Amino acid sequence: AQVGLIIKVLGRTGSRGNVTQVRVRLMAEAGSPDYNRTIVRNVKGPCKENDMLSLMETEREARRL
Amino acid sequence: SSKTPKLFNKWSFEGLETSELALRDHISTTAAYVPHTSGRWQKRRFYKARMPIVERLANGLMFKGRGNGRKLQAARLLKHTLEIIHLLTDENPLQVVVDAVSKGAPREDSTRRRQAVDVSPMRRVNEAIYQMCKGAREAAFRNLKSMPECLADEIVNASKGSSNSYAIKKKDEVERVAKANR
Amino acid sequence: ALQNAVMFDKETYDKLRSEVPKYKLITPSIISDRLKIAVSIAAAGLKQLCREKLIRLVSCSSKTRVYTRIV
Amino acid sequence: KSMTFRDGYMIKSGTAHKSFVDSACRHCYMRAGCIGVKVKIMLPGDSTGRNGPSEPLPDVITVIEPK
Amino acid sequence: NKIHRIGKRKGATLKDVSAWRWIKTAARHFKQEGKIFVPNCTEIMKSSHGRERAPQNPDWYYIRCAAVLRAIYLRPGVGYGGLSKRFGNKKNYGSRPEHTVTSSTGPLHWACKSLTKLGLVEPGAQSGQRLTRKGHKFADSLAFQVQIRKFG
Amino acid sequence: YALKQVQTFGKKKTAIAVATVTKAAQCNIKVNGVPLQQILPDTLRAKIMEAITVVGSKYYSRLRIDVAVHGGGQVSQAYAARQAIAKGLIAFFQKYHNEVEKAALKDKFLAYDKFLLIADPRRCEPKKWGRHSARTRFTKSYR
Amino acid sequence: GQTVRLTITSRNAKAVESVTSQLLTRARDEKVTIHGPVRLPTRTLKITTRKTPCGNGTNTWDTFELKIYKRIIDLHAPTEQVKKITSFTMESGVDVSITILD
Amino acid sequence: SLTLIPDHFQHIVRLLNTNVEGKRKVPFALRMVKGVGIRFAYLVCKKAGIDVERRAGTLTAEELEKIAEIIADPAKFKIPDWFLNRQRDPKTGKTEHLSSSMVDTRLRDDLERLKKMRAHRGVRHAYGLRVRGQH
RNA sequence: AUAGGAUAGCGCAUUCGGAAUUCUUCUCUGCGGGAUUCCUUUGUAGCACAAGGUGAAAUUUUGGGCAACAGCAGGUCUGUGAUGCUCCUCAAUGUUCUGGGCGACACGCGCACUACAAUGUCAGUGAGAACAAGAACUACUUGAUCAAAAGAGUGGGGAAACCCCGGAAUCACAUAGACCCACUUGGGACCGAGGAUUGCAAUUAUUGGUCGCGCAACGAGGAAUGUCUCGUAGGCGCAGCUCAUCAAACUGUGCCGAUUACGUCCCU
Ligand SMILES: [Mg+2]
Ligand SMILES: [Mg+2]
Ligand SMILES: [Mg+2]
Ligand SMILES: [Mg+2]
Ligand SMILES: [Mg+2]
Ligand SMILES: [Mg+2]
Ligand SMILES: [Mg+2]
Ligand SMILES: [Mg+2]
Ligand SMILES: [Mg+2]
Ligand SMILES: [Mg+2]
Ligand SMILES: [Mg+2]
Ligand SMILES: [Mg+2]
Ligand SMILES: [Mg+2]
Ligand SMILES: [Mg+2]
Ligand SMILES: [Mg+2]
Ligand SMILES: [Mg+2]
Ligand SMILES: [Mg+2]
Ligand SMILES: [Mg+2]
Ligand code: NA
Repeated sequence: AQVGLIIKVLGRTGSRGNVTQVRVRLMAEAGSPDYNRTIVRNVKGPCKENDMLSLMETEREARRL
Repeated sequence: SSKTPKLFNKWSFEGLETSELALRDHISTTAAYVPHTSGRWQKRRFYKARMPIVERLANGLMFKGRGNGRKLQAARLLKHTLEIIHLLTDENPLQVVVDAVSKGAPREDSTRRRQAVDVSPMRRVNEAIYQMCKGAREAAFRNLKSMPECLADEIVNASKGSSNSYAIKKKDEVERVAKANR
Repeated sequence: ALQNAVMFDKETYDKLRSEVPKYKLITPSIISDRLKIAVSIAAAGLKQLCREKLIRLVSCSSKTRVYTRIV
Repeated sequence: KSMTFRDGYMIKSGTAHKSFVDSACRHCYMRAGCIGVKVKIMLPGDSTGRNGPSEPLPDVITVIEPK
Repeated sequence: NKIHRIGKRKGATLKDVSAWRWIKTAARHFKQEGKIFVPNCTEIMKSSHGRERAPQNPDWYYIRCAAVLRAIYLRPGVGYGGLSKRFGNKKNYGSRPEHTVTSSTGPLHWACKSLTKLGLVEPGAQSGQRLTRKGHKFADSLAFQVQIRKFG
Repeated sequence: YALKQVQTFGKKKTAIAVATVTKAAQCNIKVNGVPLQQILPDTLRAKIMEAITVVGSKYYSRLRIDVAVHGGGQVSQAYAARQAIAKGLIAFFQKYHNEVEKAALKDKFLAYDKFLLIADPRRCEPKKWGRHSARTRFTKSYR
Repeated sequence: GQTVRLTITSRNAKAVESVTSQLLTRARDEKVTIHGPVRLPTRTLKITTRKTPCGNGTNTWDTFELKIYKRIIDLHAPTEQVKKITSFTMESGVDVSITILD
Repeated sequence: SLTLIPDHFQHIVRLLNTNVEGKRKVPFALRMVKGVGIRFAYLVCKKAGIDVERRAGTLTAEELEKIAEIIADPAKFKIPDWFLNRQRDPKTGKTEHLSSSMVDTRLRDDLERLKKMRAHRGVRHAYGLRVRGQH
């Protein structure tokens, strides 16, 4: 369960607008291959910039808009 | 002559921290004497994250038509609950409560086909409190065991990750369904 | 469905005075389930033990009583 | 049916219209039934206050001409 | 020691001690002395028509008399109607909404009469009831006993 | 000697509490004639006691405080009283001490709770016709 | 000596203040001792009724109000002198009462 | 009460042709008899000199005999007339208290009295309708 | 303390109810002041926005009232001495008086009230509101009381002056109180027998109070469906109006006091 930091909020994406799409940067060691790796994912619940997430899988990008 | 507050004049706040890094900024450990404060915590969007965690727990007990508005009663129930938790675990009750909140809610959820999504830190804290108070309320409905014992059992099991907890059972099922729709 | 005695017998009374004082957490509800007695008389039995300094009172309220074993 | 005949200024909403507007209504009886008549007048406004209120309209701003 | 003097404080008066501790201490003193007058009607009577069951405490009349004595100390000149507001409750009407009712003035009239016989209460000037000099002395003396944890 | 007396009020909902602070031989704080340790429940006693523990009991060494509070309810009066006590200490130091001492105390109160000195302005909303309360409309049925 | 009390009542706030001020100035011309004036609490009468004649449509109401203003002034003067003070024309809708305190 | 159970404890006690559960308090075990309520049961215990905190079923035969006598004739033991459930019988004019099966028997006679008289209340009872003005 | 925890104080100890001085912190209120995107930064491409600051209050300050032009065969001829046409008019469709009905019930539908219990019921004890009304009818105190209640009865006072220091209910209690998971001390429908009270008149029970019945369902409610974003929802009482007597209703008032969102155009 890696931890990612939200660095940009793209906008509400659901039809009812209850899901937000964000761009997160993976927090990893300096020598780790996941250094500064960035992903776009979908988030449920109130969130803003500088929040942190617990990614159960880090090999899946979300479809934009 | 000024001294740091202790909850119910018994439990110390120093050294209180959560081991879940993601929830580090959404669980407040500010010292207080009693879980009662007439603040405007719903004025702004994320302002409620700064309310002390024990008062958040107290607000979760005033739910049905019998309990709405009975905040002084909720404080009395919490006073006995912390004592029972201390006897069961032989450690600081505040630390045990913080642990239960840190791992009482799922991290992956499924929303409308159905898609698997992640959960923001604010919702993780909100859901853990909601589920634990819900499990104890139904366990004590028509039962010899009183409410403080039911609440103490739910919190101690949740802090250890045991499946006997109502919140833990619901957490595992939700995460399992989300991975199915991954 | 539950059957709870409303008065002590010889055997249950001895069980109260020997097994109970060694529990970590003592509560009338817990003792009632253990000894199969009504909560009303389990509460009265615990008061007698506390008077003789066999158990220690921890948290007290008009409707709640929590006890524990002595050192 | 109804008919209306207008000319000039007239304010209708708010509370100030009860001070600047003087109105009356009467019932008139023809040979075939009743007739309703109404009259409204927007008062000019006099400083003395005898004919209309002395205060100006609640949404008029006047700038004093400098010397 | 939990009964030591706090700095320069000495003595005690009413309102400096727990209300319940004073009331149950006075009630015991009345019963032990056995000079107060207890009417026979208290054996079979409800405290008020707003209650549904008997007072359930065999010493309820002694407690009630001690309670009204403390009330007169706090509010001199009070009458039976004023005391009924203090001892009222909310009544159950079945399938209809509840309302509050004042207590019956009968037992309150008896209680004041019993205290008057003991020489603790006198009919105050311009209506109402008030404490005698002896009654005022009795109340404060018992308060000091409660403070030093003496009791019965 | 000089009387050394100040007065101060505090408000909460419809509750109004008036506190009189006087220099005396020994510290003595009573509200409506009842000492602090005789106030129930213990939860409301702790809220009132915060006005002392926040700054420390040493600043109430030889002060006698009497608080009279009317209106409101069981909880409103407790909050009104604690504000009158806290504001009373500040007013006393403003009148019979210097500014550096007064400023230090005021910061400690504000860092803990803003409502120890500033009154909460919330009031109950009036009822309107066609509603059972301030905002609850009547039940609507179609069939 | 004796004290005389004047009470002023009306439903028009502007009228009450004008009458009260004139009494104050006239009294000070005669060099009398004045207590007051005191602004007594203002009372409002309320009546709410349904707007519609008959019964039909959404149940709507309107609220009618009517306020009453009251002032009192105390004078230390003989009854002959207070008659001189109050002997002036007044606005309509204002009534003044004279009583002698004990 | 911390008192050990006696050898003669009875789970069901026979009293006035009624089975009374012996596991409940004496005042609340007596109310299972028809014609005795919570208010009346406390008075019976007081007149019989029985502790109200002792459990039923521990009552002896002598105590049960005394209780039956008080219930049968409350007026003998100085119970006021306003406390009884039949204060002036319409057909007899005597104050008394009804209990056990006599409550049902007298109720049947009251209905038959009204019906034979052809009163409005009696007619409503015959057809099985409300009688106190309910709609 | 019967077994007594935790919780401030350690020049002049603290309480209660006659006479004097002084004085407006609290209360009363007619006219004023005060907040304006005012200050800083961001996204910025003039109009503006977001986050902070100042502050009692920071965005239409909060909540109301008023609200254009066109229409509906919407409602009201049961508000009026508002009305055209039409009907009855001396055993009258006018008007009085007596009685009955508008309340009847195997039934269906809308909106409420009380519950299904232990975050409880019962019995004590504590502290403690606001809007109002009153003949110029409401209400205090004392008898009744050498023995239920509800009543009767006597003096006295009254629109910031009496009621009134307005003793509301949620609530609190380390009360060392009773009950212990059961249709049970949950629930209180239905019904019996005394008695008092309003009224000229209580029968179809006008309304209170006492004992009894409680073996009437009801153990959380299918498909469906209503309202709501902060002193708000929910819970809790009080006043006014109707009113000789009767509030499960409406119009206001205060008390305790949250969860969630601060978004969208999927449904309407
Ligand atoms: Mg339970
Ligand atoms: Mg407008
Ligand atoms: Mg009371
Ligand atoms: Mg109830
Ligand atoms: Mg009820
Ligand atoms: Mg109710
Ligand atoms: Mg039509
Ligand atoms: Mg016509
Ligand atoms: Mg008409
Ligand atoms: Mg009309
Ligand atoms: Mg005729
Ligand atoms: Mg006709
Ligand atoms: Mg009808
Ligand atoms: Mg409760
Ligand atoms: Mg039952
Ligand atoms: Mg019941
Ligand atoms: Mg109606
Ligand atoms: Mg749409
Ligand atoms: Na049940």
